[PDB]
Amino acid sequence: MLKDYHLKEMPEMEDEFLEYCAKNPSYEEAYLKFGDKLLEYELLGKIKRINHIVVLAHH
Repeated sequence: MLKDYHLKEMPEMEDEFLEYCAKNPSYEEAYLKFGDKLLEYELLGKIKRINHIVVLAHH
């Protein structure tokens, strides 16, 4: 609609992470860029890691 500037709200972005995880190679970059987001989602069951890199776990 209107022209927005630099002003943006940052509540908690997480679907950004969840679609970035489709870049399975270098899962380490998707961890370290975000932070503890990859750790918790791995322990949860949105993603998993077991092989060498991350796999998606759409349940």
